[PDB]
Amino acid sequence: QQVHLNQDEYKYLKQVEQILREGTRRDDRTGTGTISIFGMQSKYCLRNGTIPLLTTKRVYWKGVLEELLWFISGSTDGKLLMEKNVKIWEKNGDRAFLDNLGFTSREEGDLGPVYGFQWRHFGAKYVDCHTDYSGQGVDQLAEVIRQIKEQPDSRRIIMSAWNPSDLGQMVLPPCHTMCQFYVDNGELSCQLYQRSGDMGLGVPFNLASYGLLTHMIAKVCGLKPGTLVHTLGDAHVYSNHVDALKIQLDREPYAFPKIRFTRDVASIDDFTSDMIALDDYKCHPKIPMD
Amino acid sequence: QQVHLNQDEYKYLKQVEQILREGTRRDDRTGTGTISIFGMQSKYCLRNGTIPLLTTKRVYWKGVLEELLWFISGSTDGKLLMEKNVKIWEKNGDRAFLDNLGFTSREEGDLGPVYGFQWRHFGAKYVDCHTDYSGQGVDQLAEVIRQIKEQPDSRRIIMSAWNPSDLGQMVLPPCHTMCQFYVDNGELSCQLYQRSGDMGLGVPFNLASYGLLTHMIAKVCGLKPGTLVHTLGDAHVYSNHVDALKIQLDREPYAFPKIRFTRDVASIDDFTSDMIALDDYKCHPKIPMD
Ligand SMILES: O=c1ccn([C@H]2C[C@H](O)[C@@H](COP(=O)(O)O)O2)c(=O)[nH]1
Ligand SMILES: O=c1ccn([C@H]2C[C@H](O)[C@@H](COP(=O)(O)O)O2)c(=O)[nH]1
Repeated sequence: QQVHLNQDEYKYLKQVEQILREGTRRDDRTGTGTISIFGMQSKYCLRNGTIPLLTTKRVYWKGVLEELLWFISGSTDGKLLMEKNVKIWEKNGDRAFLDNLGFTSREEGDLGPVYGFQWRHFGAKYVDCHTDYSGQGVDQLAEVIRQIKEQPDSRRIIMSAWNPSDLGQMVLPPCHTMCQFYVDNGELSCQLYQRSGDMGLGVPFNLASYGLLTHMIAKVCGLKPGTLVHTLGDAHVYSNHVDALKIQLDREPYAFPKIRFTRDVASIDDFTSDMIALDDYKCHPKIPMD
Repeated sequence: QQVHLNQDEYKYLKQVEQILREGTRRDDRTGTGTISIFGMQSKYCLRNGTIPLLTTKRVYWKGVLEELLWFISGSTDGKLLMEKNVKIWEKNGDRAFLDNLGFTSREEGDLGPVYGFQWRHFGAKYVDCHTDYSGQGVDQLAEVIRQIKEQPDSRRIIMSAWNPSDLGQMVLPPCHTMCQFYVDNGELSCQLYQRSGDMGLGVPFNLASYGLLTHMIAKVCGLKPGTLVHTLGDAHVYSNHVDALKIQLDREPYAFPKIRFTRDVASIDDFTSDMIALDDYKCHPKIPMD
């Protein structure tokens, strides 16, 4: 009999357990050991300000926060994010990595037609991360916002960052590939499709992003938040992290933190770091990954 | 719970049953009644030639067969399906329907940059349903096959029909939005994302086509079939059919039929109707009109 304070996070821990029990022992792109299950789905409750930030292992909240605003802005420049102290895109963006992919012409932090570009200018001809793109390409995020307001029962509210044409000039293919929105009884829900997922690091970071993104759009559209559906393709754990994930599994999860917005917004482009408060984020002791 | 000859189809009946018991009552695009659950996932074994053609309610197999071959060819002309007596796109590729969308310029069978165009020529400038697009756009299906053949551990094997640039010219926005492939120990698995699915008609149809597609790609790549993962956004059942479904839910599923290819194929473009054999498709009797 399993009664849990945070049922949703417990179900996540069960996902990790299930991967380790039933998962196939394949290899990585780098030749590293991986344990994988193909095709997984879990749901997280957002109903009263709740954001799915895992309490059994600390998630880089400030990384989630600054990156999402940096996504929404349509920005493809790595430096703007590093100004905010977030170094999550640093390795991919800087000189050495670019020259390895053959981007010798490219600037110091130019990431290519990555995420935010596609989100807000799909189909637009990309040149660099400084050229103004407004007016060019499809602004999906605007379209998604419009659909929610005018056609609440639409089964077509989709935002996709997967652009076959722009994959070549991309530094890193979209891991979070697309998402669909769903209005039910004044509540806004979101389903994320993530083609690849590390349960130790990547997945909990994407939960927090698309959880946050939902909350934001919910406010912009004057709706309450509903449910985050997290769907994975390759759900996996690294072979070296198995000891580390076993420590996480024995922990009883605390309640999720809550999102609070201090002011009001004109649109989705009106959000700033200082206005997204995170309340009561309690965590378990750190997990050594070395 | 209990043992079943066809554990896979039973689980589908359980999905329909879950939608009925837990699903929210909402309105359709044309003011009809649906009962809906947002975010659902199911798996279907394809090993040893098994194709998930449901047995508790006969699936229009010839439709599946002819439409998929038609997708692969890159074709987007509806008259080509009409010639094979498959009338599933008839109502959509129709003068009045096209004029209603403002496609007054259009030919009668011209459906726009729908599935087949995006699969073989993503990003190409669409003209009409008769032009030759060889060389233009990204050939995703070919890329997917190349990836499977030489990069079988890849987590980037995606083929998407969702093109925000082309949606406006589409007679209907893609329903099976995208799919991801996955190779494990010589076994090819596939995950399909459906943004909306009628459990009574569309879903069982989409199961068969992507089931079949996986079998084809496997043969082309010299691999064996694995699993089909079917992820749904708006999984729903129409209020009109609610009685017929309860009759279907009482039926014990028979064994899924087997797919048998009767000759070798040079590529994915080498598949003809006469060569795809379907063995032992035993169904339950028809249900009184839905
Ligand atoms: O948003 C992200 C970005 C990266 N990863 C991790 C998971 C995989 O280990 C790896 C993906 O690399 P590819 O398989 O896409 O090459 O990075 C995520 O889980 N989520
Ligand atoms: O491949 C398909 C095509 C159509 N539909 C059905 C299910 C929905 O009832 C409807 C789609 O509604 P819209 O997404 O067009 O609103 O068509 C499917 O399930 N699968």
